[PDB]
Amino acid sequence: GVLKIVKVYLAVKRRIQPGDKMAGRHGNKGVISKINPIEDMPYDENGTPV
Amino acid sequence: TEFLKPRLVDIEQVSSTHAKVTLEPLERGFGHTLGNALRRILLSSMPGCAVTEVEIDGVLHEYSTKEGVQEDILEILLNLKGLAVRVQGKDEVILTLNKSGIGPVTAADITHDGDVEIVKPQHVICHLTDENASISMRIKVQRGRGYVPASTRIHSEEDERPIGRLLVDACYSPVERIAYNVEAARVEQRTDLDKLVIEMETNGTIDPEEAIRRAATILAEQLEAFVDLR
Repeated sequence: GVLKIVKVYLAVKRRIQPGDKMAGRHGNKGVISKINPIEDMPYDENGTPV
Repeated sequence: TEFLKPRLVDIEQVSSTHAKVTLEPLERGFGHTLGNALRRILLSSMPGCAVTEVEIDGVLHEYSTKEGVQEDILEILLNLKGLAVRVQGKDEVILTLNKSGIGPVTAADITHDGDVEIVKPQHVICHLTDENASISMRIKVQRGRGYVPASTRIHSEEDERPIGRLLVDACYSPVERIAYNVEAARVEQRTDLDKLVIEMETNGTIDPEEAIRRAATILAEQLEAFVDLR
C-alpha cells in the first residue's frame, strides 16, 4: 500500500520550568515550584547568590 | 529632621571588571536600606547591549555542523552571548565577521563600526582548524536590560521570518555579581555613623561609578510617584 514516506526531524529546545522533575543521587526527588528572580535569592557575605 | 546625607568618597577600582565603592557617612540603618535597594536595581534594571541575532553563511540552524570548525554552532552562539560590546550612538548595530586560515577567531576579527567598541578584542568566538576553512556571519547587537531568553523572543515579534537567522539569549544586564558591605567610617565624632562598600563585578562595557549613578537615578525616578502623588 505504501508508495513513499517523508521522515521529518524537528529539534525542540525545552528549558526548565515549574512542574519539571529534578533529583540528586540519594533518591532525593523534587518538582520546581517557582523560578525565583536572582534579585530575590539568598546570598552569602561574599555576595554570590544561591 | 536632622537630615545627614552621605557622599561618594572613594572608588577602589582593583580591575576594570571588579571595583569597590566606599560611601560615608550614613545615618544608622540607611546602610542596609540603600545597600539592598541598589543591589536589586544593579542586578535586574541596568541597561546594557547583548548579541540578539546571528546569521552564519552555510548554516540553516544552530544544531548543524560547519566544516573546518572545532565548535558546534551552539557553542559559538554561547561565546557571542558573552561578547562584550558597547554601542555609543544607535540602539541596534549589525556587525559583520569574515575570517579565514588557521587561527582562533577572536572578537577583533569583527569589522568595528564608527560608533561601536568591542571591549574584549581577545575574546574567543570560534576555532578554525583547517587553513582552507573560512567563516562568515552577521552579528546583531541590540540594547535592552536584564536577561531576554530566545524562548521568550520566539513568542512575541516574528513579523519577518528570514530562513538563516539564529536568535540568541540576550544577556543585556552588565552586572554579573554585586554585594554591599558595611565598615567603620571614623569621621569627626559621629562614631555610630558608618559607610557602605558596594563591591561590583561586571563585564567590560558598563563602568562601576557610571552604573551606580544610573541605578540611583532609576530609584529616584520610582520615588517621583511617592513624593508628587502623595
